[PDB]
Amino acid sequence: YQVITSLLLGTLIFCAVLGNACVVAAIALERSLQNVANYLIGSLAVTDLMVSVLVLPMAALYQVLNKWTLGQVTCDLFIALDVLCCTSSIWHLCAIALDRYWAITDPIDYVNKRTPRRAAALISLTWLIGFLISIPPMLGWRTPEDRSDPDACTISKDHGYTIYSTFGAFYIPLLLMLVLYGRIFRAARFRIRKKNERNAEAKRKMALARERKTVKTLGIIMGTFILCWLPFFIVALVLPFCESSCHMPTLLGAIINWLGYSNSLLNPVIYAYFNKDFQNAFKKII
Amino acid sequence: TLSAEERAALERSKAIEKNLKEDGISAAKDVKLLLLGAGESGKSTIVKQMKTGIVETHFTFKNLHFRLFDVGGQRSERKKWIHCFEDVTAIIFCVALSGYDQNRMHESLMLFDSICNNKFFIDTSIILFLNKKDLFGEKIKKSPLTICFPEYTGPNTYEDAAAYIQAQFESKNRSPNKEIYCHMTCATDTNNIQVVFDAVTDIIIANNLRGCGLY
Amino acid sequence: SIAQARKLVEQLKMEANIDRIKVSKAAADLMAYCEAHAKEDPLLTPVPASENPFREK
Amino acid sequence: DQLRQEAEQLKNQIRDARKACADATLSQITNNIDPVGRIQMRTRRTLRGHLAKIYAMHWGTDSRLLVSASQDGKLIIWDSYTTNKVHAIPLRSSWVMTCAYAPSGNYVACGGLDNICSIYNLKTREGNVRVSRELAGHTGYLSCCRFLDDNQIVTSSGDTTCALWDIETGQQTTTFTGHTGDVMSLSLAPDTRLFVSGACDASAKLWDVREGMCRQTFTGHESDINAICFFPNGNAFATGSDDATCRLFDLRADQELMTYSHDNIICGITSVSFSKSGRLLLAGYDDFNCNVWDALKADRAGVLAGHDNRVSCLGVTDDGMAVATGSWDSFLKIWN
Ligand SMILES: CC(C)CCC[C@@H](C)[C@H]1CC[C@H]2[C@@H]3CC=C4C[C@@H](O)CC[C@]4(C)[C@H]3CC[C@]12C
Ligand SMILES: CC(C)CCC[C@@H](C)[C@H]1CC[C@H]2[C@@H]3CC=C4C[C@@H](O)CC[C@]4(C)[C@H]3CC[C@]12C
Ligand SMILES: CC(C)CCC[C@@H](C)[C@H]1CC[C@H]2[C@@H]3CC=C4C[C@@H](O)CC[C@]4(C)[C@H]3CC[C@]12C
Ligand SMILES: CN1C[C@@H]2c3cc(Cl)ccc3Oc3ccccc3[C@@H]2C1
Repeated sequence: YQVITSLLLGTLIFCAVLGNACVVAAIALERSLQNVANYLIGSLAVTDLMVSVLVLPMAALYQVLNKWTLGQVTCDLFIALDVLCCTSSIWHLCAIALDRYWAITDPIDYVNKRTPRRAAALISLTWLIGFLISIPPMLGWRTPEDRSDPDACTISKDHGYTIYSTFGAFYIPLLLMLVLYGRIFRAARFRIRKKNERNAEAKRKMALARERKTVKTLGIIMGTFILCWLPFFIVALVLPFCESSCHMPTLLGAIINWLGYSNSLLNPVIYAYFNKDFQNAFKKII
Repeated sequence: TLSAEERAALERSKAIEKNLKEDGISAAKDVKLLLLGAGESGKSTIVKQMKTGIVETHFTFKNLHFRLFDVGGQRSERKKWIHCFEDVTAIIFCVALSGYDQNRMHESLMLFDSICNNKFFIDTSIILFLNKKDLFGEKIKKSPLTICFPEYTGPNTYEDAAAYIQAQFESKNRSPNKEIYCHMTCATDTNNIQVVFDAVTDIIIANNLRGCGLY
Repeated sequence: SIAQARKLVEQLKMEANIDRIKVSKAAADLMAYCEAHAKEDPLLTPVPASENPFREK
Repeated sequence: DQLRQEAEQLKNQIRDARKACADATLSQITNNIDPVGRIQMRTRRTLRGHLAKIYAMHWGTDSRLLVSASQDGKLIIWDSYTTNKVHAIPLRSSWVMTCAYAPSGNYVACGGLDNICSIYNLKTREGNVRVSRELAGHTGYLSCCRFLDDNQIVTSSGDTTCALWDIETGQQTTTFTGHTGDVMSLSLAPDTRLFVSGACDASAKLWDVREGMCRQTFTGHESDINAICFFPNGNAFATGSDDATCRLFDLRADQELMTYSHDNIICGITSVSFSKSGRLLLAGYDDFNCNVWDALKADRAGVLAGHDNRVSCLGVTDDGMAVATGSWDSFLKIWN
């Protein structure tokens, strides 16, 4: 029974630490893949690699052994690393969206004032926002009842912290991406729309195919993010406030938590393994 | 461990490397364009509006620095120096509409086909500038268009005749990710440089859209 | 048209009145050079690592 | 129209004389030679600093320093031993297709789509490399320039002519005419009393520097010739063309000797070069690779893979210690 769970979770963690690593490496080797865009995709892989080697393994222990057998000090470290490293991962997707928006809407900026220093600033802000969510519980905003049981490693259920931490990690990022990617869709459609009759109908057909591509791509990007992390964050806003008469089945809890932790295996695929440039570099290396 | 001389050698190397980088940053912010076409096509007029072998005219328009390379003075095989201009953002092509009667137009049509189909210029967009629109317009009245193109089955009116020559020019393009921007050159106004600007800004946006996967 | 044809004729005349040797002799001389200067070809005959200035000086 | 028929009779006379002087192919005579064997070369250095396609390079006479030119308008003088940059000259025109290194090491030259050859004085009173002389007079892109000595230079351009210049005065003392097409390459004899040129008309010629007349013409290729090089003995040369095949010609025999082609190769040759003893023939190709040939056998003895893009330049040191190859990816590499 626990053997089965161990094997399956072990596969998730293994595939993640492998996938993320390859993406980080390819950029460092091939000088083809060293532009401002690929730097932000690479820094997403680094953040997901840190999730896969620090957060995931200890969470798998807490799942198989169904108790915290590492001690109260290790418990606080896990909660703080979990919040910091997963707040960064969600906000890295907003950095990629913001960089993409500026390129489609301002062509002049793209040529001139788009710097590799822009990349650094965006990356630094993701980690800053991370610390600002994770530091509060560790010093303040913490009830003794939360750490009453040493057999459990649970986050602060303070109604105050619930709103602060749930909104400033998932809900605000969600709205930002929906708006930015919404405007990129508008801009795309505008450009797409704006013997010789054979050529004419080839043009009208290419337009229809490109319209389909701009729907599919946005579907994969926004879709993955929502179906992975949203199931988790609805529960993590309602349940704290509605204490009584809201028993989560133990099973459901585990499924939604690990569906979330599986975005660190799909983020490498959607952003790097799908684009042509990375694929080509991997063929050159191996 | 390094001797005095070896250390000074490394210092010289590092100063050079610093300059080499600074010069590369400030040379990736220029939009490089290739001016092509026949000799007396109206390349001259376009050069003048923008201001032995290759002549470079650089200008700034709306916070965007352009560089336009003219190779009309290079009388040699095109193959052997056409690979050097693989990185150009667009190609500006000048055609003399009124020169068909004097065929000169047939020569221009052939050069156009070649530069559309070169392995180095498969996707490089072309901005076509059909010159001498007024001079064409007055002379078709007398000397017809059927002389240059027997297939022409349409009437000899300015709008219809000019549009025929344009559709015929756009037919040589047989590749996607490559658009042709035709424009009848508007007097001595700043409209001509605006057509280059709008075309360049459109091909920057299209390239970014393709990178994201949305084009 | 006529002047350049005269030029061609005279040039071709010069390039016919030269003294050529049999390929056998010519070929043997090229082979001899390559087997009497063979000891001096670092690329052909790998050089000791101590004497290779582009690895270990 | 009778001069035509006279010239056609002379053509036949020459053809038959060459056939008479042929008796045994080089392949037969050098059958007895034991094979050289696999030659496995491994890159020793990698020089970085060009931010665009490298078009030319030239080793120094001391076998240490090398010049290189690229489309980014930079002429960098390296130090292959330690990969230190000794100079970085900014070109007034970024369109450069040739560069040269003076035998004494006091000068360098370059040219390109601008129909001018520029000479730079490396060692000057203020320690600052400036343009000393610019030589104009060619009507086409300069394709190769070789320093005959410290005071004279030979150039070939796309107007189908080569000229001999006087650097002090700047006026071409002699002009070599006769080529039917663009001149793409040029090589000086070890004595520097003769040189050969390859043109797009698929022919090669032998010129006399002092007299300015074409001694011989060689026509064996089926397309334009991109590179040419003298055999170290000075009595033969090798050519590379878009036909994907190299050939070896002998001056005294006045005809082709061998051919270096493979059915697996379909791309053209960008450059050719020999080794110190003349037993190897290194040729760059458009397949992003460089093949080492057995000059005495016509059998491949190696492959210098390692470049991302087309190999545009190639050279061998005077002492024969190492070979450097540039490419359109802006990376030099010393192999040894
Ligand atoms: C439970 C865990 C351990 C399973 C790990 C296997 C992962 C890597 C597998 C399972 C589902 C797979 C995806 C299924 C759907 C598609 C679309 C298709 O075009 C192939 C690529 C892609 C995007 C696959 C990539 C690899 C993938 C993500
Ligand atoms: C994250 C894992 C578990 C699931 C990944 C796929 C999910 C997110 C699903 C849910 C909604 C789906 C999209 C719904 C509709 C369309 C439009 C269609 O014309 C192309 C496919 C596309 C774009 C689908 C792609 C796959 C999709 C994005
Ligand atoms: C293609 C990839 C992204 C798919 C990822 C699937 C993930 C979310 C799956 C694969 C294995 C699954 C686990 C398998 C078994 C158990 C034990 C059970 O008592 C609680 C749920 C739990 C812990 C599951 C959670 C979800 C899980 C981790
Ligand atoms: C299982 N963990 C919980 C943790 C978390 C919980 C709350 Cl209520 C708010 C913020 C959080 O940080 C983030 C931030 C983004 C994504 C996941 C998490 C992780 C996932």
